[PDB]
Amino acid sequence: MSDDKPFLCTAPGCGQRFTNEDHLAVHKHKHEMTLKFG
Repeated sequence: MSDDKPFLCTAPGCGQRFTNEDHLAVHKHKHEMTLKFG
């Protein structure tokens, strides 16, 4: 699109990129909530 808006994840070393914020959400959620599954 005209404004693809590259969603750059704010994570150390990882900093992945996605097409939507949806994928960034789940991606960041697990990074931040490292306590998940524990």
